[PDB]
Amino acid sequence: STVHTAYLVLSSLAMFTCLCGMAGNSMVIWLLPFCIYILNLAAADLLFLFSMASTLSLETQPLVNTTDKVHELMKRLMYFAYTVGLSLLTAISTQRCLSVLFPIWFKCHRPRHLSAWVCGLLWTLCLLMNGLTSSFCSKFLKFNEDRCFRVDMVQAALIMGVLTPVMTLSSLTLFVWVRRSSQQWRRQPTRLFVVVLASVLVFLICSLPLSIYWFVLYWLSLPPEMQVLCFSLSRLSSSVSSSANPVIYFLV
Amino acid sequence: VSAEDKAAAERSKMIDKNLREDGEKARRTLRLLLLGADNSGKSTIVKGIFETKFQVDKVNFHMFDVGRRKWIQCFNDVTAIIFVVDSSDYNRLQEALNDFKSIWNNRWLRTISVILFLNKQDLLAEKVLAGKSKIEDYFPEFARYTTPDPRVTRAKYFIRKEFVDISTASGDGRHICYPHFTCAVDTENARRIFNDCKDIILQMNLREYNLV
Amino acid sequence: ELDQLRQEAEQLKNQIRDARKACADATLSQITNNIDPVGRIQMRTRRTLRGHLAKIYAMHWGTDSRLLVSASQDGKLIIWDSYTTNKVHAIPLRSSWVMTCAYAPSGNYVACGGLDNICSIYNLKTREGNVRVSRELAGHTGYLSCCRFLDDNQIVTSSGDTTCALWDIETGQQTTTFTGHTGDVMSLSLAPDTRLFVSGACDASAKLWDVREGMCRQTFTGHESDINAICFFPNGNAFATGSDDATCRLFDLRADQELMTYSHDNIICGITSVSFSKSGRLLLAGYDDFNCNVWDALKADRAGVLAGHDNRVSCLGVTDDGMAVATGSWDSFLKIWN
Amino acid sequence: QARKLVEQLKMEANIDRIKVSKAAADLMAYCEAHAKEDPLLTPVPASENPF
Amino acid sequence: VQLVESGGGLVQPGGSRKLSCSASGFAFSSFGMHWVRQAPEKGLEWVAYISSGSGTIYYADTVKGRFTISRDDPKNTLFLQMTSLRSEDTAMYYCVRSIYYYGSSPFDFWGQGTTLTVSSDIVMTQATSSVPVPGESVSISCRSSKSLLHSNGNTYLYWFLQRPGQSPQLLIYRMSNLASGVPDRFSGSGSGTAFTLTISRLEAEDVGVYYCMQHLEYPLTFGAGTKLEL
Ligand SMILES: COc1ccc(C2(C(=O)N3CCC(Nc4nc5ccccc5c(=O)[nH]4)CC3)CC2)cc1
Repeated sequence: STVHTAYLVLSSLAMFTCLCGMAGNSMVIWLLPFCIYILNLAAADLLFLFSMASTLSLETQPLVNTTDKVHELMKRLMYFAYTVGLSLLTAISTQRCLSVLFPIWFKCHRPRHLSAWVCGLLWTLCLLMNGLTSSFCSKFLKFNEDRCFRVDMVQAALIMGVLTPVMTLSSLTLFVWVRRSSQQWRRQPTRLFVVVLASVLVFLICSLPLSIYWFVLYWLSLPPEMQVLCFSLSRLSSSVSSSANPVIYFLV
Repeated sequence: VSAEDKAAAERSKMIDKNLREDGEKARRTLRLLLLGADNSGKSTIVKGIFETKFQVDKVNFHMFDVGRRKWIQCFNDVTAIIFVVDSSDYNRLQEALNDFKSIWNNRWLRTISVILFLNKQDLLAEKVLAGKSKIEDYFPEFARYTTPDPRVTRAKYFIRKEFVDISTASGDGRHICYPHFTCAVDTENARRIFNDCKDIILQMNLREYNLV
Repeated sequence: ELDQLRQEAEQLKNQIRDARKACADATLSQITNNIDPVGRIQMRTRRTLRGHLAKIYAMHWGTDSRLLVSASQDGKLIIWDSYTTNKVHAIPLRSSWVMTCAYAPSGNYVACGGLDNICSIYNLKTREGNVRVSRELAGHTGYLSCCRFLDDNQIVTSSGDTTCALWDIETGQQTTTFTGHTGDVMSLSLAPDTRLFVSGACDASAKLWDVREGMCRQTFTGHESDINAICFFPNGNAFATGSDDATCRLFDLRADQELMTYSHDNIICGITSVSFSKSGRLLLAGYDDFNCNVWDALKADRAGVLAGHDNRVSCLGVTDDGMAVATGSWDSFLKIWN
Repeated sequence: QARKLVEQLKMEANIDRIKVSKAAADLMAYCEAHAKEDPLLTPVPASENPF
Repeated sequence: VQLVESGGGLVQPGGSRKLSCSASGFAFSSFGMHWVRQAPEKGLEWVAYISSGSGTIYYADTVKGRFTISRDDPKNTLFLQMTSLRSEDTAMYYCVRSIYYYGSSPFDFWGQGTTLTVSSDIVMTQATSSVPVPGESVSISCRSSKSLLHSNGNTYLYWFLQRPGQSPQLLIYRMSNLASGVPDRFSGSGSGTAFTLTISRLEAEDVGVYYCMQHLEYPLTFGAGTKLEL
């Protein structure tokens, strides 16, 4: 009916944005402290955007057994890369906050490879959690209702109760501290304010709606004519996030 | 590779480890350059090269003075420069302004901040109060200066204004100048350096992220 | 009075200028016009040697063209095996403010100096397996800018006190002191026969000295600003000078003036290092704009660029067999080009 | 103070000088004779290069 | 420079002894240290190697498993813990310092050893076991099973002199280079698998048993020895 028109429109937009973002993220990877985080987020963004675009292109056809299995695997890689990117954005925000609040510690007594250690820990924990949820919840795999619900809510608690508050608070704290400390030096760094608000707004409006959808589907019965729309809009929004991360973080 | 070559490689790895350890140890300290022509009180602010070590709030500081147009290239990586100036003397004040203008506009100190110590303000207070010598005789623009004892304040604010106007003209925001007023019996001269250095390191940190 | 002596000086300076011009008949750019340009040279980073944690300020090749020593502001000398990237020694200095680095021709000693106003000679081939200070040479008033070994007992040092010295390391004394420069002596190049050496100072002039006599044979004056680098032609009858003028100049000793100037309008940065190829046809010059330029010494034409450093090239050496060029920069790395 | 300068200038005024053409030809002849032994000018084969 | 080895004595088979070499006069931590033993009336045999930093330890195939080498850098002591002692371990145990960098002179100091009395591989062959020869020039030959010439241009032959009742002394390293303190009368030459040590103007206090070693690869193998008797 009518809604399939919106489905097709947003699918096409998501595919185009994912192509653009894959190109941009690949360029960011090729051109490469903060550099480790940027490269890791670029790699995770490439994985997420490729998975998303080719999952759409795979969805352009009716379900086939091998095709459906590939669909499932790429869906799981999509969600895994999503979580890794969110954790890495939180890591970048916390790093900026430490460099402002603890400047001499950051310059002098900070371990040289802390970025590598934290990035590896994020990848490992994200793999553990995402793979566990994939094992417990997939249709072509070892699905289990109660335990899948447990693991889904555990990941939801993680994201929307640690990784979102930590980024929002770190960015607001950096904002207020640099505003306090820039009342003497006259350059008055409006670029920093712009970048912080841009990063947080992109996070909260583009990246987080996918977790919001997966919360709403569980706890608020939705009709189908709006569910596909919600998911495809969340698709477009997350694509915009993973495509804007390079220009927001690397180019400036 | 031969056995000799393998053992040479192992020696090289141990040299790398020792190098890295010493480099980290060096990273934990902050390096300052003490400048000031003479009759300024450089030796008495923190009560070929003389090196003075001090720490404030568990942060190590390391200060050098020599005893400049060519060896100043060596100090392009110091945290800050500590330019000490005698604010009591007016015959030598324009010389101090030219010296500061040379330091500020040097092509290697284009990112180095200056902690400016307008030293000997008790002697300035005596000279201004007694009124024997007048700034206007040396700086004509002082008869037409009003502050933004009142007269001693006008004098010291005027001198600091000249230095900060040299700083502001050509800085372009890559480095600033912190002017402090000091005596010869002042003990709060390492906290001043420490606060200025936290601000400097905050700027450098906010500049690694291409933000400021 | 003093006016009479100054007038005699002016007359003699004009007589020098007359004699130099009476010997100028055909420029080197005019005798070299009809020979084949060497074309582009493509040199690539073969070795890049990590390990210094501060700005590299000086390096010297060894005579065997395999070992080299590098000085950095981190206060450590490192002797490298260039064929294998290995580190042979790591010498910790008493003063981290080091500006010069000399490897003795024999290979038994290395020397360094800087703002400490002291040349320290280091014993490499001892028992006990450590490098220990052999001799601390004191007597210069200003910072040491260069030092070059003549043998295992003689070293010539240039200082910022506007003076050079000839030292006997065993006795630790100034055997011959060279005066005549108004400004800080920044560079020093020894002749291939080691009977003469040339000096470059901040007085925008270069002077040719006699080691045995202590006398300034010639003064070469064409630069608009200070001279940072200097080097004999391998023949020993010419030398090149680098300045903050963004220019190199080639001076003859027998004709007794300049021969050729190496400049381009596209480069406006000072020259920090100069070295020659084995035949003298190439003139390697390092620049403040973070890349070295190769010049056809006989045609004043850029034959190539060595762009691999992301800070200014502070030092530059060519091996005695001419195989490799080693460049160090303020980016803590130094590279070997072939 | 200045007697030293005039003495040095006198010692430098009386020096034997060859014409610039002869010096240029000598440098050119040196560069031509050793052009075959200069690796950075004419690159040596990969077997000879130790880097 | 002084390496004083301790331990030593009589042990019944199956016992266990720890030999200690105390280092004085040099930077012990920068040196890799060897244990080289000599049977009562036979040649030199290599036991174990510990590198500077204790990173790399190599043992001989005869003593692998039942021997253990360790160093105590702050106390400047080198240890060899011997277990399961056999009747083929009765020897004088020398301690040898070796430093490895470009241009080094490894195997340059040998300590006076201790006597223990318990009651593939390159084959270095110095066929001439004894040659009579003063004031003249004599030559000693060593042959190797495989070429000692590495592709890095280095050929790894070492010449040692063991005078009567004295620790062996390095004469030549890498078959061309003379050790420090060795008179210029000696020289060495040869190619892979064929070597020679010629001494011109043979003098007294310069006769003993000459050995050749390969340091091309572990295990280090010595030669049988060539004895020069007046
Ligand atoms: C707000 O809570 C959040 C929890 C997790 C996430 C994310 C995630 O990894 N998911 C969500 C998608 C999928 N869940 C899922 N549930 C089912 C339920 C019933 C029947 C089938 C399924 C099924 O096939 N899959 C795997 C886990 C990061 C996206 C986001 C928000």
